Amino acid sequence: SLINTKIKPFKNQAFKNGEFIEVTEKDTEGRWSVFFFYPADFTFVCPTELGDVADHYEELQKLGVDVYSVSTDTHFDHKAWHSSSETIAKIKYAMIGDPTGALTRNFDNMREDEGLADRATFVVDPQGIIQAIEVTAEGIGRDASDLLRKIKAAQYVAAHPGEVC
Amino acid sequence: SLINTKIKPFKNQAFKNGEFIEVTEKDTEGRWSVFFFYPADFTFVCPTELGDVADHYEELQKLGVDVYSVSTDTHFDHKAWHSSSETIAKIKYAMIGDPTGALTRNFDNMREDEGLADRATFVVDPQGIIQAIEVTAEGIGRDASDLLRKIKAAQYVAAHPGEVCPA
Amino acid sequence: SLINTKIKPFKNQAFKNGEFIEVTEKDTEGRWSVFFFYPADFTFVCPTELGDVADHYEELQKLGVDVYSVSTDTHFDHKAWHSSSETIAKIKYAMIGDPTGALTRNFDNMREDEGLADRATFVVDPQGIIQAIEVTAEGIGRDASDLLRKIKAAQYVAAHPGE
Amino acid sequence: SLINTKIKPFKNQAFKNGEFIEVTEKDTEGRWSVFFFYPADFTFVCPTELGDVADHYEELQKLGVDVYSVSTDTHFDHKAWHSSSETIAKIKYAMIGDPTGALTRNFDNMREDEGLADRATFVVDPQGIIQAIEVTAEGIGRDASDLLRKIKAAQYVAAHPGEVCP
Amino acid sequence: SLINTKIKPFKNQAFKNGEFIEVTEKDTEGRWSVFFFYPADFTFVCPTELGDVADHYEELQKLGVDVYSVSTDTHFDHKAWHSSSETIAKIKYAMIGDPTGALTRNFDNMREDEGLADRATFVVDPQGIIQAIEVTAEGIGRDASDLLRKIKAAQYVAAHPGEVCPA
Amino acid sequence: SLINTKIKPFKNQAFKNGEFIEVTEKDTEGRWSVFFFYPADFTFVCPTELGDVADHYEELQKLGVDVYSVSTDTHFDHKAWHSSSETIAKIKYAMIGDPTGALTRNFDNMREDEGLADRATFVVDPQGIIQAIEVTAEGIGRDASDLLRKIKAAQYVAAHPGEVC
Amino acid sequence: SLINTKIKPFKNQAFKNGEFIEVTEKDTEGRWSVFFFYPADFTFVCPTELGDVADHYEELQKLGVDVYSVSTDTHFDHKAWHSSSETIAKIKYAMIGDPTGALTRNFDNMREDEGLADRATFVVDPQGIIQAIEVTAEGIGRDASDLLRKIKAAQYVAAHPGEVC
Amino acid sequence: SLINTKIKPFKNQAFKNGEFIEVTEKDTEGRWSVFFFYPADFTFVCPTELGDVADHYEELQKLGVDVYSVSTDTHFDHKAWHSSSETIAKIKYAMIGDPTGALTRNFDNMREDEGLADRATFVVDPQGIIQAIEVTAEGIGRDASDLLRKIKAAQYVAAHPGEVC
Amino acid sequence: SLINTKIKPFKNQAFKNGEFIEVTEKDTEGRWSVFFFYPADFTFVCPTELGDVADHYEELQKLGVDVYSVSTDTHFDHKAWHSSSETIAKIKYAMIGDPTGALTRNFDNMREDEGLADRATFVVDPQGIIQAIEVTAEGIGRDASDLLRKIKAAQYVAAHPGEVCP
Amino acid sequence: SLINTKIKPFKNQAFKNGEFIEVTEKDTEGRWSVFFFYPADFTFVCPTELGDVADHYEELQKLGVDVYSVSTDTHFDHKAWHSSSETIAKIKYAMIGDPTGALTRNFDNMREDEGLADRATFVVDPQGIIQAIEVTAEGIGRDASDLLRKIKAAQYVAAHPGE
Repeated sequence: SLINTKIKPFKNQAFKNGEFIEVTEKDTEGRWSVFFFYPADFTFVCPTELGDVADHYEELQKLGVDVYSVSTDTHFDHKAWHSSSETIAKIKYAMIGDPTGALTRNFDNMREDEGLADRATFVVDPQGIIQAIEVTAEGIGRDASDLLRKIKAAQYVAAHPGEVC
Repeated sequence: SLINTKIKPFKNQAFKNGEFIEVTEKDTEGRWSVFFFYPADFTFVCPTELGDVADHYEELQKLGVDVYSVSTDTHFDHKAWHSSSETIAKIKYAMIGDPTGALTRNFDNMREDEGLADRATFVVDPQGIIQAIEVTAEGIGRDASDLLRKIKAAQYVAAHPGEVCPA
Repeated sequence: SLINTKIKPFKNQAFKNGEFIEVTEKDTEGRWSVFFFYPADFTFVCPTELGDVADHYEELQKLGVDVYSVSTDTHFDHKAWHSSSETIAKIKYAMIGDPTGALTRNFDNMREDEGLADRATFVVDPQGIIQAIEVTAEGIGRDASDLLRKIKAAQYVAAHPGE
Repeated sequence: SLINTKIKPFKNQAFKNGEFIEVTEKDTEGRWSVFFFYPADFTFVCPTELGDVADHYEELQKLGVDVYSVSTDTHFDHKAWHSSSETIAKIKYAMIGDPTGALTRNFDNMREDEGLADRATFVVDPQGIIQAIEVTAEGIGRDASDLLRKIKAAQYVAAHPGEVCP
Repeated sequence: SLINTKIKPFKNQAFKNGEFIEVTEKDTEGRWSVFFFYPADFTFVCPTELGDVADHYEELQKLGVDVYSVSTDTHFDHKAWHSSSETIAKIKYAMIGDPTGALTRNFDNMREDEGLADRATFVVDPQGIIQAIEVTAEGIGRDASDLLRKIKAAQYVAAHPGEVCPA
Repeated sequence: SLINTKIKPFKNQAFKNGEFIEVTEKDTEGRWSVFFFYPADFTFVCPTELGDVADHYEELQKLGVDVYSVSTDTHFDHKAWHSSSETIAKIKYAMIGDPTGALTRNFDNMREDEGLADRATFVVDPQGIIQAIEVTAEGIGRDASDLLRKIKAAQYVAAHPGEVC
Repeated sequence: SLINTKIKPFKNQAFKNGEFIEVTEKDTEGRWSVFFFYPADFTFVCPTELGDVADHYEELQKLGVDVYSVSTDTHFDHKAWHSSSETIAKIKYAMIGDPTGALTRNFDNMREDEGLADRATFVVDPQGIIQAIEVTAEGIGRDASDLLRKIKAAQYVAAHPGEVC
Repeated sequence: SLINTKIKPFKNQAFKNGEFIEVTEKDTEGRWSVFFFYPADFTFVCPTELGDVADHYEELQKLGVDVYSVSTDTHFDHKAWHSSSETIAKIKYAMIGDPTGALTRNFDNMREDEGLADRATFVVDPQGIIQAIEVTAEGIGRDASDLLRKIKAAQYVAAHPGEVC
Repeated sequence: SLINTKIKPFKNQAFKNGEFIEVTEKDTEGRWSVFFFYPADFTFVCPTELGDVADHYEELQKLGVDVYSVSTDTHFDHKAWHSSSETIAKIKYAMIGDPTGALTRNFDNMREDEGLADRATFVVDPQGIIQAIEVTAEGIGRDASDLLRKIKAAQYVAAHPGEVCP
Repeated sequence: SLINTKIKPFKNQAFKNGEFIEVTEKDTEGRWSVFFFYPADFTFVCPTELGDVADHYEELQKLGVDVYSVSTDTHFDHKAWHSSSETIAKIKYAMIGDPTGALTRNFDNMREDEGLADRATFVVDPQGIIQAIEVTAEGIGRDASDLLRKIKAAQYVAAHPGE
């Protein structure tokens, strides 16, 4: 598994609050990060998962947790989806475009016969170590609350090593 | 990741309710399965992840879901752990022993430098397809409630394809 | 080089006049085909290259020529772009999505460090033979009228060998 | 593709306005270049494609654009063809001979079964980068006027980068 | 075989008299060692091979010989076994846990299709040299007396080279 | 290890009671066998180990156990050692000559830098499976009695599978 | 050396006084053939090597010998040269064009650096065997006469096998 | 073709009228050299190819040209033949023996099947460049005269670089 | 070694009593053979080694033993040497020429730096098996009489297998 | 082939006139050496080849020539054979044991399917160059007198180059 391994370098374009920015692993150093992968923009299914996370963004930003959603679509596709869907409109975190598939492959999360990323979520600590991984098939939603619980538990463990039980 | 792939064949010994049985993939066919991996028997750590799943074992069974916990310890170690801890005593589902690590590796869940499996839960459908994967570092904890919600969502989706919110 | 070579097999989803369909090389057998690749949907560059081919579409259908535009975006992105841009809404031909990049790599037309296809147009005959190729860097536009000319000429040649 | 790649070093003999010269990639550096390949000298083929580029040469020169025609024939063959054909005689640009096939292969444009180059045109910028490619089958025809439009467009873009759509 | 080669470096956790310690090759330097490998803790089999060695542990210690039993179970499993069986309770020497199987493999003693070590005893001298090797199938049994005789012969031979019967 | 593995084919010349015979794995099928390796004939150390075994030969033959001693010396060397040493003279079992080293390598028992076999003893059952292995450095003798005990225990286990304890 | 080996198959377009034809190894089968290679058409070098062969063409055709000139130029280039040079217009044999260079390479006669064949002459018997080779650097000429003497003697040995001395 | 390439280094024993010498590429440096190859000594074939070269030897030595005959026989074989054949005794140039076949192979002139060189003649300028090659099958002869004409013309181009037409 | 190995197929031209013949491994089958290699024909070297084998040829023939001398020289060179030397002229056995070096290499006896075979003698039995080998440096000398003793011994052993020591 | 090649380095134990010694190539440097290989100790074949070399031993020592017999048996087997056979007891030169077969393989003289060396003799000069080789199948004996002759001749040649 990738559990307990260090994320790999990357450099991608992203759409964040009306602006196009460049994101690299440098931007994640010293921070808690959530890499939220999904297959494709503009599909016919409502983006509730991406919306759930947007609903907890403020609380996540309070926890010092940056959020990066990722699909193999471009940041141009992301900008357009943001201004055409009420749910995606709520998104304030960075929406990374990964058309080369490199970020997705770094996380071993590519459906090679589709060129689309699987529904996986990765929690990465300040040293770049993956502490939690969640992957689900279509239809099985990822609960943003449970994600919050894990990130809080992970942050605790980092501050209280040796959770005596 | 292994999401959406078919589980690989396996043959392991296990301890289930005072008995030693053999478990293979044939045992999972036609059924929903949860494979619950943990690092080591007799560990000072809160056997909290194993007990909570034992608690919801009633519901799971109502839903036609079989449960298998797995560690690189042997079934003999499982039997002994079962009759030495009250928390582990509640377990009525099979406790698989994976000393060769083949089951753990089939699910790409081995901590190679420790010879112990990582804390991971897998949901497998009746056709052997992995529908949900969860892996966490020590101390983070897997919520058996969120698991139940996922299983029911997986079952719902298998019965009613295409009934998700329209954009 | 690809000139005078046969196109490779492919299977991709596309958006065509309101519907999602599957397109494969078998759909080109016995027909004249134009594969029009471009970089990305929704960019700030003038959608003029795609819209102009659309203007000449009815005429191309009259000559028995099918048109397929291709980008590494999905057919979902294409549908969205088609209903949000007026120039793209004019498109009645198939907009192929190539997220795996296989169709693009078949025509050796991928910018590997971007994951986007280069601006290239290919003219393919009924036997699957590429008779014309045009590739341009960004900012240099492809002329639909010149494409039309080359297509009519390709057809003449086919019907009147040597001259 | 070769699109957006830098041309490769080369050294060939060429016929240009009565004299024999030697062309290398050094001559193209810092200039806009058009490499116009064709199959063979002395062919029934309506030399209309080469003669038409000649018709735009004066304007091309005025824009800083050199032109080189290339065939796998020798520069000797080019001299001869240039004196026996009225269309070819209108040519004032260099006529490169590529009998080793090297130049043609650098541009991946050899018909390996015939030993002749395919009908292709390449626009190369001052830094050696290919900005436009065009290849056509026998009898289809390249439009010198469209070539001109492409060149102006490329020159325009080199000067005004990131020209968004108004 | 490994006869006459130097043991390889290793780092394992162990259980020794109610404590968890770390054992490495540095621990064996300058000492005589017996590495006693067995297949699995909590096994119904006569813990007879492990108890007899515990009995002669007194003499061995008189001779400056350290003892280490090893199985692919963890130290946690060893602790539990130690406080659940009277026979295993007699053990006062280190019980090494080898879940990664690296120690077992260093001594080329792994049953690969079981993930369990074979019944093997190794005698290692102060310089790390393997002087005696014994491996037996299940049911055959290793005699701790013959072991003692070998160790004393190995010690005698190290102190008095060349004093063997003349032909 | 070689424990629980099947012996490999071999074909060697041997010296047995005044005669030269050929031994192959065929001769071991259906029988219990002991392969007793030693480094070299005619050395200056008394062959007590080979003699101990000769002392128990009769009892071993009663148990249906064939004995084959082995060194990389020839059967010619063996014949000569037999008629020149009182201890080796007592030997009635076959003394295999292995100058090619093939039998010794089959049992992974060659000291490659010496061309001599190590002091190893292998107990093989009727199906050709190795059930016991004993290897010792020079000076540490192999006790023929303990060998008898193991062979008897191994023969028991074969007749009473599942030694309930 | 290719001396005494059999020519390799080939198919080339050629110009034979007025029209375009295709020459193959078949055209040579059961016939004496002379392959005359030269570097390039329309060259400032006096075609004395090509025209001098033409002169002996009548005598050659009588002996049952065909002539093929060969250069890496095309047959189109050949027709043009045959109409702009008196020396060349004298040619009645086939002028083979070899732009792929396969014919030249079949005879290992290519100046890989220039993509032009060297000045070489070959004599091939009816069975396709090369009986005489001649190569010269630009300047040293190839004797028309000598070529004839060679062919004559070559043909003698043809009917009268080795005439010992 | 080896035409226009530089000869390769070589060291061979040779017989030059009466004595044994060693020839090297050095002996050729700054000198016009002619390498005359033939299949074998003491052959039933009339040495008209070797003796006829001898005749023009005086004229050749005048032009500053050396002659080396070459066969895969040894120099010992050469001395013997030079004393049992009038035609051969006429030879005053060096008769190189090439039993290893390196000299012949340097000139790609070996009949690998017979281990004998082919009937070939080479002209090498002072800079070591081969200017003329000639190979013939047994029967077709090599013209002494022609060889001379070649050398003469070859030397003209030497001082008077390319004399355009 | 080559000792106890079967000779390899071969085909060479040889000079034998005035005529040119062709020898192949077929001729050695069912016979006892001696392959006597030497460096070169016409050498100052005292032809004493070859002449001495000649001296025993009559007896060798009487025992069913053919002899073949081999050098990398041609069979032509052998004819000549045979007529100009009184020692060589005493030879009635085949003189094989091995200019390709093949035969010599089959017996792994080529001095690769000289293109000449080393001074070696091989005794080959009716089944093609090499029973005796002898190689010596220049100037050491092979004894034809010892060769004879070896051959008789080999013939004796082929007839009386396993001749223990009385 | 090995003729005119230099012997390879080796290190082996031997029995020599009552003692066990170590022999290496360094012991041959600057001396004339005879390596006499044979199959096996204690066989039923007549020990005549070894005993005859022994008869010529004093003379060989007089010429500055060392003799080493070699078999794949150990030096222990050699000692035993030397004290049990009268023909072998005559041996005063070194009897090398080659159980690893390395010395034998150096001289490419091993019968791989038997693990015994072939009957071969090599004459080595002070510079380690093999000047003479003789190999024979079983039953065909090697003559010590002829060996002596070749050795004296090898020496002449060394002292009088060309003649």
